[PDB]
Formats: sequence, structure tokens, C-alpha cells
Amino acid sequence: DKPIYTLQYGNVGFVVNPKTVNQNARLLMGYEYFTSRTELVNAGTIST
Amino acid sequence: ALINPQFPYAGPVPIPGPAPTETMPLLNYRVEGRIAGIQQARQFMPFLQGPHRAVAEQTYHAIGTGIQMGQTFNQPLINTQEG
Repeated sequence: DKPIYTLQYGNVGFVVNPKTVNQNARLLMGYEYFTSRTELVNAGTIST
Repeated sequence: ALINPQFPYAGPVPIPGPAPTETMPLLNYRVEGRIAGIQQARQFMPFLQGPHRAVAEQTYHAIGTGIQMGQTFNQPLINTQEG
């Protein structure tokens, strides 16, 4: 309902404060998002 | 709001506030967007535009033919009454 969008309220970050960290630890991040670009006039006409 | 004397509500949030960041900037987006795939003039449907008959009327063709032919039997003659 309110997508994270920097430029709307400064940089935002996802945070994890770990209690235990084993060797080769890492966070695998998965994102779902919307993104553009400007639209130019449409092609496709077929003469004949 | 209620203010109570002598414990008055500070007259402001004052100058001791902690400015936490300068991240205030929304960087303007600059972009060029092109949706240009060749379009072909046609789509296929099962049916578009038809106003199908819910019942038809009964319909027919016509013919006649023949001639005028006949076998006849007549009433007998009778005595005439009056006149």
C-alpha cells in the first residue's frame, strides 16, 4: 500500500541485527517492485 | 490542549533536537519510454457482432399445380310447384 520509494523520504534500508553469525553467513534478498520510463508515440501502422 | 500553571507545557520543542540525517533528497527521475512493437490489424474471436436468433419464425416456399377436371352426378328432375 505504501511502496518503499527513496526520493520520497531519503534512503531507506532493510535491517537485520544478528545474535549469532556463522562462517559464510549472508542475507539473500528478494524484491518485488515497479519501475518505469517515458512513453513516446506508438508505432505499428500497416499501410496495406 | 490544556496548559497548567505552574507546571507549564514547554513553550516549544527547543534547540536540543538531534538532526539525524541529511537524506532528504528525492532524486528527480529522468527517463525515455518506448512501447513500439509492430501492430497487426486484426484479432481473432469466436464471435463478435452477432445478434443470434432465440427462435426463428416458421418459414416456407410455395407451389401449386394442376388442372380443372371432374366426374359429376346430378339430382333428378322434379315437378315444379308454383309460379
